[PDB]
Amino acid sequence: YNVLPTTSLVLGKNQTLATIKAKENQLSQILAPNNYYPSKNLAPIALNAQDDFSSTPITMNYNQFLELEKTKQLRLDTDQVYGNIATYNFENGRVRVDTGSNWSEVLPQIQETTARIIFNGKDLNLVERRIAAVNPSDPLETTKPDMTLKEALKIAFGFNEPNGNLQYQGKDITEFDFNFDQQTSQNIKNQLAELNATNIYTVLDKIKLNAKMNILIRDKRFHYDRNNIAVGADESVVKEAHREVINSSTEGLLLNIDKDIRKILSGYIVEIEDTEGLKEVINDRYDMLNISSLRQDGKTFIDFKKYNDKLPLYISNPNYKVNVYAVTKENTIINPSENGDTSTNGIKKILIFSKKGYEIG
Amino acid sequence: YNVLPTTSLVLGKNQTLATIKAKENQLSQILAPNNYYPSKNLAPIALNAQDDFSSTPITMNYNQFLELEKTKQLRLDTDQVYGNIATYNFENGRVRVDTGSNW
Amino acid sequence: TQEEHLKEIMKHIVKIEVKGEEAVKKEAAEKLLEKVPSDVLEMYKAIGGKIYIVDGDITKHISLEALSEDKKKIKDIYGKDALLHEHYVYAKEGYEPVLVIQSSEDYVENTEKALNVYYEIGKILSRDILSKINQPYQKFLDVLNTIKNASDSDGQDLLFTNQLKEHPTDFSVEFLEQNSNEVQEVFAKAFAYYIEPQHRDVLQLYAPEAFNYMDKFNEQ
Amino acid sequence: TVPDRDNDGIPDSLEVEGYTVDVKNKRTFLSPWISNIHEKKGLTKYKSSPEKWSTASDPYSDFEKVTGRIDKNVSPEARHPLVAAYPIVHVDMENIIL
Amino acid sequence: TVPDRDNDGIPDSLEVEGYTVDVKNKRTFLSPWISNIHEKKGLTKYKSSPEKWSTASDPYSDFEKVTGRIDKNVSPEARHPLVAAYPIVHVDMENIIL
Amino acid sequence: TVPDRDNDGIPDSLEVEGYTVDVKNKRTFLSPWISNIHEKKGLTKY
Ligand SMILES: [Ca+2]
Ligand SMILES: [Ca+2]
Ligand SMILES: [Ca+2]
Ligand SMILES: [Ca+2]
Ligand SMILES: [Ca+2]
Repeated sequence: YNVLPTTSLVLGKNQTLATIKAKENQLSQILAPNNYYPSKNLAPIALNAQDDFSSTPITMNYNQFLELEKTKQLRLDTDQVYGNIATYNFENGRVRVDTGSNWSEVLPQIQETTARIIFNGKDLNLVERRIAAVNPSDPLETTKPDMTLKEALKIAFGFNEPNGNLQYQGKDITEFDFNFDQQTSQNIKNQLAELNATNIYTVLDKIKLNAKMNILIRDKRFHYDRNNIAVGADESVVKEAHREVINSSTEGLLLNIDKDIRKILSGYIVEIEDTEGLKEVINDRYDMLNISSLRQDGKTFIDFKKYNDKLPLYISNPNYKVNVYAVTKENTIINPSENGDTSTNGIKKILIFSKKGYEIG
Repeated sequence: YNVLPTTSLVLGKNQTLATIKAKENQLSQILAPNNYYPSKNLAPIALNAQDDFSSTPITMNYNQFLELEKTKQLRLDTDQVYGNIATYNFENGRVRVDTGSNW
Repeated sequence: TQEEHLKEIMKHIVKIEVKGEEAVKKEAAEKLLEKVPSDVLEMYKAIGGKIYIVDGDITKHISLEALSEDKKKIKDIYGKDALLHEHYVYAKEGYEPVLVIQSSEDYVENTEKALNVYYEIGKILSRDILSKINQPYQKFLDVLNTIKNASDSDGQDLLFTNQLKEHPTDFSVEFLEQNSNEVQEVFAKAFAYYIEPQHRDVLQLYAPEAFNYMDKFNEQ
Repeated sequence: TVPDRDNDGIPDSLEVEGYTVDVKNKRTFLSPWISNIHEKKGLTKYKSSPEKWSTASDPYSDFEKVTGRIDKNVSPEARHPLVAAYPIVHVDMENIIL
Repeated sequence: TVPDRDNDGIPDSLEVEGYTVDVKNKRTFLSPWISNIHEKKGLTKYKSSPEKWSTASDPYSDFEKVTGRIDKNVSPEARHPLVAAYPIVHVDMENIIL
Repeated sequence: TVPDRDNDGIPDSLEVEGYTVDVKNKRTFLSPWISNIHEKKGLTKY
């Protein structure tokens, strides 16, 4: 409550233009979790002031102005956030804001006493949970009940053992991989050395957790970048999600593509193969890949017409092959090559769709 | 907690340009030990004001401007740092800031 | 302060030792009888009275078998119909009077439940303890008149049935003879409201005279 | 007088040995854990610190978190005492105007 | 009534002669020092002033520092009462803009 | 002493089982719900 972030306008590598605390025009009274201020239908708010009474605009000199209009690199950092707690009153039930206390008092207390677990199996989104675990060198911290890893995963992420096997939704835990920083990985190494076990997946009910641990749990299917975003799968997985064709037309394709899967695909490639074999690509540019639209019925819709000058495909002979290929984010390009290459030539395409011309319409 | 350093812009040997107390744009709520404000991945903060309501830029005259563009010697001193203690409460366990007391 | 409120709400909320279902059921019934003055309880066992706290349907009992299915159609203290096998108290008119109740948690919760049990006890007094030496009986006969002819029909909408209200004439000093049934149901009603602590002021309210009598009656 | 060193309205042996909250008619009752009854109802066994008013050190007691006398914007998976409840706020920038 | 002149919740003879803090089940107990038991557990013998509420004069009591009822951002080596706990802040300058 | 855990000046069994507010002469009285009287007056069970 009473959210006032402290942010920073930065040019270049680390050339900070300005550091601005949010003023009373920029106050957010409520920021409930999984929400935006302002709401997503409304337009974002405007920050343009430096004074405490908001009477001075944010100033830029000449050289920074030239560098900004050349490089267009203007980044924004979130340094710290002011905000209060409202507490319950046993008197009348009314939850009231203490303006004195803030989360600044509380967040390092939470960080130094808990284990942190980040998990992205719910729609490839990094979900962070901190769970209280024992620091042995702190006598007050040892007064907590012990936390195994499996119990923590059960209570924190809604996991279950419906058949004695730990599961997130209908997926097994064994399809997820574990990642640890060096201290936590060392401690897990020591605990597995003491338990004389090799597979961690067998001993999840015995893993004693401690304070300040860090546990990253990802899907084994997808490939991840530096920032641990899902970037791309193997070919076996991408094909498996496209085995459901709904509408075949020369205007587009309607498929029931899995919501998780589609989020790692940048775009699509549409070509036509001869009966002897040619490679004539309709959308033959690096920036002609975005055709995949998502209808509100839960079915992803492909469209040939968007990059064919408002016209459907051209079937010169109904015995050809109409190929539609997809591009992962790890394989996509965002600029032409060295010399001039604005084509789909050097792209790691994946076979999703290959049907004849008399089987479409 | 509530870190407000008092710093000083100095030219030359000991030619002090200005002495500035950190204002509310420059407040640091938490500075835990072995840490930076802001964090090392983020860019450092900008100090450019003299007023208590941050409405006057930090001014330099002509001769100091010439000497700065000749010598490029502009040093920064940390004179004193304002900041508070948060103490434990035996009532509810909550560690609370006394704004009255300081280090 | 906030902790004092916390101590209030927890003393209400937190329990530690479990009496168990059978003990709680019995204890709850006992607590009801503690509101009843032992003045009438001793007079009940004096005339050969037994108190039972059974479970399930009351009709399924040893001391009460299938006696006369007509009386298994009952009205509550509100006068709304009820099937006895779904109820939780019944008093027996016979040469060996005996009262039997169901056992429930709700006898420390449902004041409505308690109110009908004090109602049936009110019957027990009004006939099985009062019908003997009722006469001259004028002591209660006069206060019942005041409820009839007065402003605010509330008191007679509280205690009288749908018959004594609509009887146009004032109450004759023969009606108690012909209808010792109806005049003792009223006494059973006003008893239960008086005994039940929360409906007590309600009796002082809507029927001040019936309270004024039943207040005097017990304590002296 | 039963002890509660953490002063959070809930005694120490219950926080150690396991407990639960159960409504009976319209009233919340703080029972200690019994596996014959509460396990059949699906009630979750709770353990917390006998000396921490807030075992997760968040600004909410153990008792408020198990009772429900809390800010309801707290997520339901954060209603367990060993689960911390805290905001994570970061700002995105949609547009520049120079 | 045992004396504690320093009023820090811990008596004077224990601060003089040595003491320790030990959990037993889930509860911290302030024992005086016994070498037969606490030395085998690896517990550190503690001595502090009987007349200083904070023997290191930092704004934290002796009892808070040995108990753990403290700001947890205090370094663990500063959790000893004879070790002071204080910030050291200095500002660096990365860049000029004229 | 009748309990009111919610401390709102009205006891707990009445809030559970039904109640009403009724004036008699010029004075508001917090009655528990009785269907013989308050229903005929048109009072709303709470
Ligand atoms: Ca407790
Ligand atoms: Ca506790
Ligand atoms: Ca002492
Ligand atoms: Ca001392
Ligand atoms: Ca109430």
